[PDB]
Amino acid sequence: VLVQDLLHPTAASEARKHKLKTLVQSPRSHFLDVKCPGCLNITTVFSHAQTAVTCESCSTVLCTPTGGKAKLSEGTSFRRK
Amino acid sequence: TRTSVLADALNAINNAEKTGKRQVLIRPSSKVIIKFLQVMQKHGYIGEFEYIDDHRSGKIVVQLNGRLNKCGVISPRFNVKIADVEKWTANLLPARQFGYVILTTSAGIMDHEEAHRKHVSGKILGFVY
Amino acid sequence: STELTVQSERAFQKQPHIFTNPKAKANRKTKRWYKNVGLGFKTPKTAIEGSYIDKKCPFTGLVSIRGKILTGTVVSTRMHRTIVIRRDYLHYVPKYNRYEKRHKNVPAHVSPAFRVQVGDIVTVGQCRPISKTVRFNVLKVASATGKANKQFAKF
Amino acid sequence: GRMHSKGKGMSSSAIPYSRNAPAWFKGSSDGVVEQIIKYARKGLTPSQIGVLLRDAHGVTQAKVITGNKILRILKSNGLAPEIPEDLYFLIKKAVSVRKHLERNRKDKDAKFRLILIESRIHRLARYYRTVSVLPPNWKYESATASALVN
Amino acid sequence: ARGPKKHLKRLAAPHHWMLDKLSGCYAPRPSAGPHKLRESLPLIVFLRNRLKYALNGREVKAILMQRHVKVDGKVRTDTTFPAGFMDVITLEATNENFRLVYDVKGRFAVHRITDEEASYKLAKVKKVQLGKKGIPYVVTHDGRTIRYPDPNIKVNDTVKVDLATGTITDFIKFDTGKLVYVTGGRNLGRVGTIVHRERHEGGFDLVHIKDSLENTFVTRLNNVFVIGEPGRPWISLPKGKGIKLTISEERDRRRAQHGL
Amino acid sequence: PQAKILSQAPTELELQVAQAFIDLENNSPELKADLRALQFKSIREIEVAGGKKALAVFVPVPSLAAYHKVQIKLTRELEKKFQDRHVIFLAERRILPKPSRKSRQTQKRPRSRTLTAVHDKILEDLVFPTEIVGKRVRYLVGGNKIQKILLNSKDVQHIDNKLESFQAVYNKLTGKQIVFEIPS
RNA sequence: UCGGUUUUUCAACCGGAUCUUUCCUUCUGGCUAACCUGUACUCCUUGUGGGUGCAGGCGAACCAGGACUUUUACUUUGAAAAAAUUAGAGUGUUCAAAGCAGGCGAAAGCUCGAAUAUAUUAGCAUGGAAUAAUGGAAUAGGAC
Ligand SMILES: [Mg+2]
Ligand SMILES: [Zn+2]
Repeated sequence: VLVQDLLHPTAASEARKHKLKTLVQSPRSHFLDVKCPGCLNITTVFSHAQTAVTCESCSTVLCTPTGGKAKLSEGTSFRRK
Repeated sequence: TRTSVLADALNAINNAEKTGKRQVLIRPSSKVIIKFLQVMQKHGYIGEFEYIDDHRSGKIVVQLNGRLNKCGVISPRFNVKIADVEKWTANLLPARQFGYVILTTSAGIMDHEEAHRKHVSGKILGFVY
Repeated sequence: STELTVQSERAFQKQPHIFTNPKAKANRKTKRWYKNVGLGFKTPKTAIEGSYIDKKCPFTGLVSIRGKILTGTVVSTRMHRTIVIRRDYLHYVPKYNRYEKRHKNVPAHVSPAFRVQVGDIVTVGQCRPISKTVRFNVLKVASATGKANKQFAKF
Repeated sequence: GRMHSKGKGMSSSAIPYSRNAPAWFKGSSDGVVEQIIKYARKGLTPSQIGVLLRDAHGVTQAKVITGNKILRILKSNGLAPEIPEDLYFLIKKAVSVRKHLERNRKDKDAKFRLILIESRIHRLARYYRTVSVLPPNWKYESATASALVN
Repeated sequence: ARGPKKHLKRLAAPHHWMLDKLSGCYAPRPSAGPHKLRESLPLIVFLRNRLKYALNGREVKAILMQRHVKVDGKVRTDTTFPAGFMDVITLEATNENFRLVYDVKGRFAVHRITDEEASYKLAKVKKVQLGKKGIPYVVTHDGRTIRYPDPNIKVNDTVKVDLATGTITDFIKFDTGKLVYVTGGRNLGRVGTIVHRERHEGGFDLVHIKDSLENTFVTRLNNVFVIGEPGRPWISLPKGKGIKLTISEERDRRRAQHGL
Repeated sequence: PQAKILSQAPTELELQVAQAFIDLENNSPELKADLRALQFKSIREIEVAGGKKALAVFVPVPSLAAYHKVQIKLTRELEKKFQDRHVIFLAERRILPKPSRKSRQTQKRPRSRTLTAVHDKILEDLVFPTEIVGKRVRYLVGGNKIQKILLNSKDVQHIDNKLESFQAVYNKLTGKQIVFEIPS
């Protein structure tokens, strides 16, 4: 289509394409720090956690991995960092 | 599997030319392809090539003039001797004198005329025009 | 290659025309003769240190080396003092501008000095027709790939 | 293209750029290494270890944080599996298939799948043999596979 | 099959004789001789065609058997006598002396010389052996042997022979930077100084040779024949100084010399 | 200071750097005890074409981690004290020669001892903890290699007015033409 | 200038030499030839014009001797590929195919000849080291 800049892609166009198909092959996955209702400190959980996860000392389920992402149990607060 | 990366790149370029599109995306790229592109630029067949040669393998984007007609390959890279170069030119290049047969020689990757000047033939890598 | 059990045969093996004096003993008792073959192919110390026999030997025998020196891969040692070396190829057919692949099973002689195993790069030189097929004999044996003796089992 | 069955499938795990930092995902490399070692001791495959790391600890890749990959690290500390993970898994699968066949014989699809698996194993095996990993001559039939099991 | 070849066909003949391919079906096979059949030049090929002193075989025979003809020393009664390189032909009539030396392009040119230089032959050393009783002898390139030489004579060296006696007066040691003659192959009859040796292991040993016109050419030691110091030759060279001129140069010469 | 800092022997620049280091130590708690493992190899006060200068320091490769652990504040202090000359920390990486067709090949030659990768590493280092996310390369019509270096917008205030200087430094080091960029 | 000839101003096109942050197998010396050199100073235009010259010190300009060298596949150059034939010079076999002669004086006697090019691939030695494999130091028995 005459000219399209395949080096400066727009923020929406890149989003439209998946993961690897973009000019820079980077994960869409942002893995999170969690604040569970029991513990008092942050712990790292992956967005697509694969297996069962425990918080710190007590065996408390944080995320149930079904399909793509992880089903975060009950309702916890989280950031991208 | 993709066997010859350079070949694929050239095909892509050709397709772009056919379309009238003035940009490409060479997928695996690197080294040989880059040198080929440089050679082309030397005579001004492609406008300007820029690669996101990242931390993986490399991806070339070619902002091209569109003046290029066709750019071949031949992946059975035949060992060209100093005499049958003429024959090759006759076969591959359209005009008697316009166009460049790309040779990977011991002296480096360059066009046919340049190779002749250095008096070193090598192996055929491709051609433009 | 052979190794060990030297004289043990029907006829007792002698290095011909050369002699060791049985009247007085000197330092290392037996004198075994050896030649520096030439062409820059280094003599094995094991040929002098270890005392075998072999008339066909490039080093300790009356066998000389002049002609063409070829290199190939060791394929067959299921023999005795003989080695089958596959030479590689690129026979160019003019018609198609392309190369064939071919096999030449050059059979050669392996001096008891040299330790050779199946699947190794081997240098061979021309000789007097020493057998029906054997007209070559070992000059130097390198490593298998790069590792000397590191090939072992898992943890 | 996905070897045996027809179907392309572009399901692939991405790896990001800058093979050094992810800084706010803290913890020294030594600690990570120790954790890995512990996991190995408890009896887990490198892949499994990686998965565990993904689950719990502030890691991205061991090749990023430490200088080495997980298998390499294991090799260095002499805590590697007998038959390199994937191969082991394949052999297990083969064994299972054989058992199934023994139980019920006429299942021809199963037989076909077994054959495919065997072929795959052979393919793997040859390459392993080449890269000086496994000792020369390695049989993958019911006389040895059964013995291997785990 | 069966035995040695006696005849020779006028096509199977060596090239640098330039014999008339049509007139005649047999060439002269030179007899058993000093030089190699390929290198050597027989008298009938020379006398009949190069000098034009005869026109027939009978004529040649007449010339020879009357014993006016002398090669290096003796007369040689036979027709088919092999005369190769550096050999002196003294004819008793008018004292027309020749040395058989090659030309620029490879031919045995009729080089006319006086009795002063036509008194000694130059001879390449083939081998040095210690013979019976413990006697060193030197082997000339013309098969000839001289017993008791200079002890510092090695192979590829060149030696003076006074012809009247089988004796060495002087020799030119083989040295890089000594003017030389080439005797065979694609490059024949050219002259240069020898730049560098290539020693090599097991057969075939090359030397790089440079002429006055700055044109390098590499040749085997087999065809290399030393003439002397750079600047001074020991043998008078054919016209054009025996330097292999380019085709263009030849054309120019042709186009410059239209004189009548 | 001749054995503590220099690791070699000569040069007035080296002496100056040592003096600066000593001055930095005189602060006492956080800026003395935290930094006594550091060694200062070759320094080149290399200039930007028309303007300010840049102090290009080379330091040991077995460390670097230590420098990263400290750095930043130290660099700032150096900038403050030695007047308007841009401090840069680099590693003395060897670059082993290309295995020729002739010449005796001593060892495999480590992939850590190449050219291009080494240069990339240097580039990564030279930009003080800000990090690259793209090494895109423009190749001009004439035949000139010019590299864009993609920087993330998160913390660019540390460099900001040092980009040109950085580029100049890189050019002086190699000859490769370098540019830095931040996306929207 | 008496149609050819080379400096300069400039372009282009390689080639080789270079230190470059980055090396040519390596020395055991033979031998050095030239200066980083300088020891005395000067022939002489006020002196880096000019170098004979031996006591610290240039490796390559090849000699001969080891020690080991990842190997090849390519390609270049060279050597080879007997002649006849083919391609192709020169030459009025009356022309032509031919052949290899002839042509030129004063027609009383002296010189140009009879070239070269390919004929590929298999081996032979070199220039090149991009392309394509191949192999280096992971249980280091690794390197200097
Ligand atoms: Mg013809
Ligand atoms: Zn809780």
